Amino acid sequence: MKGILGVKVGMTRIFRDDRAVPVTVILAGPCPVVQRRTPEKDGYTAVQLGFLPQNPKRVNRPLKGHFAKAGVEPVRILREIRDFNPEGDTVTVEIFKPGERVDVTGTSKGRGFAGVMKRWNFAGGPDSHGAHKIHRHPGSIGNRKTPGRVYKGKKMAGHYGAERVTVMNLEVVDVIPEENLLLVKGAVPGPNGGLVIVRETKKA
Amino acid sequence: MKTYVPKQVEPRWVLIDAEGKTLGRLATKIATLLRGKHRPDWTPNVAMGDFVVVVNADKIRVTGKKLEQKIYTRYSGYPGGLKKIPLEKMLATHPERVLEHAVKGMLPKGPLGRRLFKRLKVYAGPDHPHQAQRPEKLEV
Amino acid sequence: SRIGRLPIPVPKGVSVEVAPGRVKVKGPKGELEVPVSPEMRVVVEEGVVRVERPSDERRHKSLHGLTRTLIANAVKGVSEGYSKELLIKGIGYRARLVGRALELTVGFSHPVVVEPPEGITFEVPEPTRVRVSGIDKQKVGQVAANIRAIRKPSAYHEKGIYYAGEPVRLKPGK
Amino acid sequence: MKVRASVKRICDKCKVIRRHGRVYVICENPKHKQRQG
RNA sequence: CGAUGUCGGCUCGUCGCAUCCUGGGGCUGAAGAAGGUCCCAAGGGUUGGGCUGUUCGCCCAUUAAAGCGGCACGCGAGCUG
RNA sequence: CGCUGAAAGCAUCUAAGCGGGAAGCCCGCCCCAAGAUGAGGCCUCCCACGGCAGCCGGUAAGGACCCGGGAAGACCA
Ligand SMILES: [Mg+2]
Ligand SMILES: [Mg+2]
Ligand SMILES: [Mg+2]
Ligand SMILES: [Mg+2]
Ligand SMILES: [Mg+2]
Ligand SMILES: [Mg+2]
Ligand SMILES: [Mg+2]
Ligand SMILES: [Mg+2]
Ligand SMILES: [Mg+2]
Ligand SMILES: [Mg+2]
Ligand SMILES: [Mg+2]
Ligand SMILES: [Mg+2]
Ligand SMILES: [Mg+2]
Ligand SMILES: [Mg+2]
Ligand SMILES: [Mg+2]
Ligand SMILES: [Mg+2]
Ligand SMILES: [Mg+2]
Ligand SMILES: [Mg+2]
Ligand SMILES: [Mg+2]
Ligand SMILES: [Mg+2]
Ligand SMILES: [Mg+2]
Ligand SMILES: [Mg+2]
Ligand SMILES: [Mg+2]
Ligand SMILES: [Mg+2]
Ligand SMILES: [Mg+2]
Ligand SMILES: [Mg+2]
Ligand SMILES: [Mg+2]
Ligand SMILES: [Mg+2]
Ligand SMILES: [Mg+2]
Ligand SMILES: [Mg+2]
Ligand SMILES: [Mg+2]
Ligand SMILES: [Mg+2]
Ligand SMILES: [Mg+2]
Ligand SMILES: [Mg+2]
Ligand SMILES: [Mg+2]
Ligand SMILES: [Mg+2]
Ligand SMILES: [Mg+2]
Ligand SMILES: [Mg+2]
Ligand SMILES: [Mg+2]
Ligand SMILES: [Mg+2]
Ligand SMILES: [Mg+2]
Ligand SMILES: [Mg+2]
Ligand SMILES: [Mg+2]
Ligand SMILES: [Mg+2]
Ligand SMILES: [Mg+2]
Ligand SMILES: [Mg+2]
Ligand SMILES: [Mg+2]
Ligand SMILES: [Mg+2]
Ligand SMILES: [Mg+2]
Ligand SMILES: [Mg+2]
Ligand SMILES: [Mg+2]
Ligand SMILES: [Mg+2]
Ligand SMILES: [Mg+2]
Ligand SMILES: [Mg+2]
Ligand SMILES: [Mg+2]
Ligand SMILES: [Mg+2]
Ligand SMILES: [Mg+2]
Ligand SMILES: [Mg+2]
Ligand SMILES: [Mg+2]
Ligand SMILES: [Mg+2]
Ligand SMILES: [Mg+2]
Ligand SMILES: [Mg+2]
Ligand SMILES: [Mg+2]
Ligand SMILES: [Mg+2]
Ligand SMILES: [Mg+2]
Ligand SMILES: [Mg+2]
Ligand SMILES: [Mg+2]
Ligand SMILES: [Mg+2]
Ligand SMILES: [Mg+2]
Ligand SMILES: [Mg+2]
Ligand SMILES: [Mg+2]
Ligand SMILES: [Mg+2]
Ligand SMILES: [Mg+2]
Ligand SMILES: [Mg+2]
Ligand SMILES: [Mg+2]
Ligand SMILES: [Mg+2]
Ligand SMILES: [Mg+2]
Ligand SMILES: [Mg+2]
Ligand SMILES: [Mg+2]
Ligand SMILES: [Mg+2]
Ligand SMILES: [Mg+2]
Ligand SMILES: [Mg+2]
Ligand SMILES: [Zn+2]
Repeated sequence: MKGILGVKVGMTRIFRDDRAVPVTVILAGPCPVVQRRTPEKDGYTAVQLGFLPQNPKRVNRPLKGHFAKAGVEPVRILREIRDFNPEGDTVTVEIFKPGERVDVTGTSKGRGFAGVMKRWNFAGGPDSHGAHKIHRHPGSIGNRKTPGRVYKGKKMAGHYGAERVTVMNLEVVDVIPEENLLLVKGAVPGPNGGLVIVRETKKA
Repeated sequence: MKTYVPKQVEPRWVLIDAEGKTLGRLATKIATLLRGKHRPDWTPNVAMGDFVVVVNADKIRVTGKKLEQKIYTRYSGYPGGLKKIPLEKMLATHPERVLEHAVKGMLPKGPLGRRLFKRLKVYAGPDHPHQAQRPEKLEV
Repeated sequence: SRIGRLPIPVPKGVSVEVAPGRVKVKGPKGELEVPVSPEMRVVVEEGVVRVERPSDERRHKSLHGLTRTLIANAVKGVSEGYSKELLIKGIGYRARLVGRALELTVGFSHPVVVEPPEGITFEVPEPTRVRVSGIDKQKVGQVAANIRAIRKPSAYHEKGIYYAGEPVRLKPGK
Repeated sequence: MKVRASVKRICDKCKVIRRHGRVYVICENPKHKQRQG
């Protein structure tokens, strides 16, 4: 179950067999493995990956001891890939070949406090015909004396986005190892500059 | 003369093998031990029963067709959140919970009753990690 | 009137060892273990196995017949063995042996490959006859059932997979 | 399969069987097949 | 009765199953294709429009289908009126 | 819907046992999640500090405050 850490760099399209194919570019490698999780030790199998070099002056002592034990340079981010155990001490975009399908996880864009129409595609109200200050309101949220309460999970206004989202089965269109670049067809969660995780897809 | 009230006593750790025993009839006895109602100085408002260790909880037994007809149930608070789990499935997934549930239902409700339940340690399989307390083996 | 009382003739050389809750039968063709009610008693005599019941209660009466028959099928299984024949009927419909496997051409867009489980052997003498053979009576019958099920006898035509000796009962079309 | 509260022999080939807690009627004539319910 | 705002729509659902569709079956006066009838099944789905305050219903064009009921004939400290 | 099969010499999917079998059930996918007080685990960092399972005090590893900001955001985080 291979995976790698990355930054979302931006979108373009390329031309492939006289087709415009939309791509998201991802700067993925290179990731040093700074800890391995084993069944005997941790109860499961995974690899802790590091990513983006950090100014040592910004790294406190407990984190520093963690890196040093790995014989590893200080890094900005630590993230695990589940059920992955690379043979090397370093994971690069080379683990992916064009044509492979990948799942991409990122932090979606934050919309802050979102209304019922933006968050849940509610229909809101009429904009004329007498409608009174409810153009974007949810309408009814319940019944009457039975049950005399509101369901857990009721769709209502509130914060929306800046949350973990995984998009599945994205086609790897190209990989450019000398630049640690991954091209994935289509759309990936979050802003340019966002941290993402790229994994081999779980769909068959 | 006032009725005797005990100063705190070193609780007694007890070990029980559940293998082949009837689920409910074993539970009633574990509850009694938990409450400490076997002790002549029993006092209802303090935790003074035994600590009960149970092993081979997975090998608990049950009569009739209960393996497939006894349903454990859980409500999540959400619409349609009623979960139905048959005995067979519970035994095949979290076996120790079968006895735990049986006993919990036989303890008083309330703060003391909840505290008593924590003094029950149920293990599937023949082993427990409590050698340190040197549990005294109990035939029941 | 009583199957359970009927003595089981044991041909030499097949051996019947009784055990708690089970009896093991060995013969020239293989061995079989028969699961047997602890309430029943299984008795080994000279060239004969017998089964006795503890009482005339309805359950014991029921287990008795069952047990003698079960043991008897085991005895027959390791000596004679068991077979079931299938007749394929219909113009395009044929079978052939592919390694150990049975390959049915019975009018689907594809052929059907049936895999022998352990203790089961397929034979295809004619293209329209299949034989399933093995020491285990219920297994032989099960697999033969499976193969027939692939394409059951039509209600309107003499077409499909038949048990040998199965009557062709048809209904009028139009 | 006929499903009804009164299941009965329809012809002299009909056999009333009890199977898994239910009364069935089985017969060589498929029409006569009954399950109580 | 020192007040429990009553039709219909909109919004938002959620539940029942005596199931409209999709999935699985038996019987058929089941050749096939298409149906009929009963059984299992509530996971999801169940269109847009003309008329009329309408609910309902009729009609137009489609559809896999254009299900029926409960929730104070669900929902006016949510809107309409 | 079957296999094997008595009671009930036949028969029976069943009484012992075994197959097959739904968009439905359990899992599998995605998201939250140890206040899971049953408060879990692993890696790393500090250290046995003064006076009087408690108190005062100065520290350590760390953290907060304050400031420049941010596709994070009502404030807060
Ligand atoms: Mg290219
Ligand atoms: Mg992220
Ligand atoms: Mg935002
Ligand atoms: Mg809104
Ligand atoms: Mg919108
Ligand atoms: Mg939205
Ligand atoms: Mg609208
Ligand atoms: Mg309007
Ligand atoms: Mg609008
Ligand atoms: Mg107005
Ligand atoms: Mg307005
Ligand atoms: Mg509203
Ligand atoms: Mg009201
Ligand atoms: Mg209520
Ligand atoms: Mg947020
Ligand atoms: Mg962006
Ligand atoms: Mg006792
Ligand atoms: Mg019982
Ligand atoms: Mg468990
Ligand atoms: Mg209780
Ligand atoms: Mg009480
Ligand atoms: Mg002999
Ligand atoms: Mg005798
Ligand atoms: Mg016709
Ligand atoms: Mg008659
Ligand atoms: Mg018959
Ligand atoms: Mg009134
Ligand atoms: Mg008043
Ligand atoms: Mg009043
Ligand atoms: Mg009033
Ligand atoms: Mg009032
Ligand atoms: Mg409704
Ligand atoms: Mg129904
Ligand atoms: Mg259907
Ligand atoms: Mg159908
Ligand atoms: Mg047809
Ligand atoms: Mg016709
Ligand atoms: Mg039909
Ligand atoms: Mg029917
Ligand atoms: Mg039926
Ligand atoms: Mg449904
Ligand atoms: Mg539902
Ligand atoms: Mg529905
Ligand atoms: Mg309409
Ligand atoms: Mg007009
Ligand atoms: Mg209209
Ligand atoms: Mg109308
Ligand atoms: Mg009009
Ligand atoms: Mg009308
Ligand atoms: Mg009219
Ligand atoms: Mg059409
Ligand atoms: Mg149709
Ligand atoms: Mg209603
Ligand atoms: Mg009414
Ligand atoms: Mg009315
Ligand atoms: Mg109303
Ligand atoms: Mg209404
Ligand atoms: Mg209303
Ligand atoms: Mg109003
Ligand atoms: Mg109204
Ligand atoms: Mg109201
Ligand atoms: Mg009100
Ligand atoms: Mg209100
Ligand atoms: Mg009100
Ligand atoms: Mg209006
Ligand atoms: Mg008016
Ligand atoms: Mg038959
Ligand atoms: Mg038979
Ligand atoms: Mg049985
Ligand atoms: Mg099966
Ligand atoms: Mg089965
Ligand atoms: Mg079958
Ligand atoms: Mg199965
Ligand atoms: Mg599907
Ligand atoms: Mg998480
Ligand atoms: Mg914690
Ligand atoms: Mg956590
Ligand atoms: Mg709890
Ligand atoms: Mg912890
Ligand atoms: Mg753990
Ligand atoms: Mg400092
Ligand atoms: Mg700010
Ligand atoms: Zn009949």
